[PDB]
Amino acid sequence: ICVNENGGCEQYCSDHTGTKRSCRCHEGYSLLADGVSCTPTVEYPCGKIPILEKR
Amino acid sequence: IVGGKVCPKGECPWQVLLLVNGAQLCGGTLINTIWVVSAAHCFDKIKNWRNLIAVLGEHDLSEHDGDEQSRRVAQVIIPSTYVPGTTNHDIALLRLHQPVVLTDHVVPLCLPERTFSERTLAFVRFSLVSGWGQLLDRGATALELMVLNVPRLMTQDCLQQSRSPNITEYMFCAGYSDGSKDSCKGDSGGPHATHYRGTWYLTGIVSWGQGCATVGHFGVYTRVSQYIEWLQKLMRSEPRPGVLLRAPFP
Ligand SMILES: C[C@@H]1CC(=O)Nc2ccc(S(=O)(=O)C3CC3)c(c2)CN(C)C(=O)[C@H](Nc2ccc3c(N)ncc(F)c3c2)c2ccc(OCC(F)F)c1c2
Ligand SMILES: [Ca+2]
Repeated sequence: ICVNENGGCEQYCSDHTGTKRSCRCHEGYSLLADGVSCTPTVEYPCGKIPILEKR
Repeated sequence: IVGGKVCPKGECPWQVLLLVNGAQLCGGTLINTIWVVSAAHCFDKIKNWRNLIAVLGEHDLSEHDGDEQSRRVAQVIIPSTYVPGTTNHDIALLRLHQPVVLTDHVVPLCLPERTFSERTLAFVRFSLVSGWGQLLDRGATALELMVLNVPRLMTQDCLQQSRSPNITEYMFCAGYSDGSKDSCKGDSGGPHATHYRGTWYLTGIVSWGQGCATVGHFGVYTRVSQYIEWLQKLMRSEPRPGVLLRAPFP
């Protein structure tokens, strides 16, 4: 599932025993209830540009 | 950087400037508050290991605006498989003596997981390369940070499109063969950053080429996805005395 369109995950994807898939996030982010989206939990998450985010 | 543009101040917040005795040495990428990824070849000629400085929040070399943060480099970690003066395994992991403070101008780039980088990031066509390197082949280096968008090629495609060493599984080609746009020697160690669903990730390191922006040749970048496990294990390790450390690879 992870090989195809990143398994629908915004960030990381883990394949499980069967047709199961778990999305995960980098440190400084948490997974939303949709099970695919990553939201920042810190002021300066990695790979985001503050002057563009604050606009 | 040849044929790019000035990176607007604060839009490349993970870019590092490496200095030796106050002189420009190479670029680098901040991946958290204490670790920097650069190129192993940046350190081939270093004798003054205690005079290595990393600068974060840098933009214009002619002026100090208060956003710059300087740190001494406590450790330079290079894979055992890297041979000085050659191209393969061109990566270095740098430990800063004290962490940088994250601000609107100092932010780490995400180091991705190997699977995500190989299965997804490797297929994003364009990525950004940046540095204070040469603005022209045999020309002056830049006073303001420059950035360039470059497309990635499959290695079979790079070899057929090129007019010289091998491109190994630890490298990838990116750029143009018409001599208009490329990263240069002074950009060595800097990031090749990839955007995916609203977030930027580290995919390459400015490594080598056959003259800057020369017709028939592409830029060659270290394939960072091959080093994720090696980097993660070292970031979990305790510091060792002495600046230079050679660590087994794989
Ligand atoms: C690392 C590989 C082998 C080697 O010569 N090692 C090597 C060791 C130390 C130094 S140093 O000055 O102490 C250090 C930077 C501070 C250097 C080089 C300086 N230097 C010439 C360099 O750093 C240059 N780097 C780049 C980087 C990107 C380039 C690009 N994207 N397009 C065109 C270029 F010309 C691009 C050129 C480069 C050109 C060819 C090349 O190897 C050529 C191969 F045929 F052997 C290599 C590197
Ligand atoms: Ca400055």
